[PDB]
Amino acid sequence: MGPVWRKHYITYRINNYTPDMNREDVDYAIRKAFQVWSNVTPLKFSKINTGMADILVVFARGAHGDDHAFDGKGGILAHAFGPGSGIGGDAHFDEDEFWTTHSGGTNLFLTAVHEIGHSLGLGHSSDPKAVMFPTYKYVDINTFRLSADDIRGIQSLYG
Ligand SMILES: CCN1/C(=C/C/C=C\C=C2/N(CCCCC(=O)NCCCOCCOCCOCCCNC(=O)[C@H](CCC(=O)O)NC(=O)[C@H](CCC(=O)O)NC(=O)[C@H](Cc3cc(-c4ccc(-c5cccc(Cl)c5)cc4)no3)CP(=O)(O)c3ccc(Br)cc3)c3ccc4c(S(=O)(=O)O)cc(S(=O)(=O)O)cc4c3C2(C)C)C(C)(C)c2c1ccc1c(S(=O)(=O)O)cc(S(=O)(=O)O)cc21
Ligand SMILES: [Ca+2]
Ligand SMILES: [Ca+2]
Ligand SMILES: [Ca+2]
Ligand SMILES: [Zn+2]
Ligand SMILES: [Zn+2]
Repeated sequence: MGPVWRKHYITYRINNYTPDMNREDVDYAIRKAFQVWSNVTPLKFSKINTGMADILVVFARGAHGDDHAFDGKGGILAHAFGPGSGIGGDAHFDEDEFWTTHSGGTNLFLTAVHEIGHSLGLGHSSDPKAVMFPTYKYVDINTFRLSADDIRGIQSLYG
């Protein structure tokens, strides 16, 4: 196994909000993202408004404090760090993208599910149906199901 959280109670905090979407939409998209993984694991995710949280959600552009700079609109949409203290577990989203709640631009919910998967310690899949497939794909939020590979992967880490 790579790094895994050694606790089932995992907190998260949204450090800043993208101006592309309204604030509640970002809150909703992120909350549903964690719930996707919560549905198939013994993991419980709780939101923190102020203070220390395991998983920090950040919207930034270009070079932004870590050794992994973003590249403007297109290309890399986001990245996340594996489980661990400090920057570990944190998920950063490229602000040069246009985040949406739909098919247009880049869907935040889908990207968040993928990144949180990284935050939980998952690698990539070669299954085009898997959410941990390396490249983005849009699918209606309610024709959406976790692939068997995603579920097998995450259950091998927790439970
Ligand atoms: C309407 C519709 N429809 C339909 C539908 C259906 C649906 C569904 C189904 C299903 N499912 C679900 C899921 C899956 C599905 C599928 O498959 N789908 C497919 C689709 C396809 O489409 C096509 C098109 O495409 C497009 C795409 O585009 C996009 C692009 C982009 N990309 C890129 O490239 C980017 C950029 C962009 C710009 O430029 O801007 N980039 C990227 O991405 C990067 C890369 C770069 C490089 O590398 O260089 N990357 C990044 O960014 C990263 C981050 C991220 C990621 C992400 C993501 C990922 C992934 C994803 C996904 C995928 C897939 C899926 C999903 Cl859900 C998700 C997402 C996202 N984000 O972000 C970076 P990173 O990684 O972080 C990194 C960083 C740094 C470093 Br140093 C490292 C790293 C399903 C499922 C499942 C299943 C199964 S299982 O077992 O598996 O569970 C099974 C089955 S079976 O059958 O076999 O049993 C199944 C399944 C499933 C199904 C299939 C069911 C239909 C219904 C079909 C229809 C429709 C419509 C219509 C119709 C008709 S009509 O006539 O009307 O027309 C008809 C019909 S019939 O048939 O009835 O006839 C139908 C229909
Ligand atoms: Ca980019
Ligand atoms: Ca962290
Ligand atoms: Ca933006
Ligand atoms: Zn970053
Ligand atoms: Zn990935």
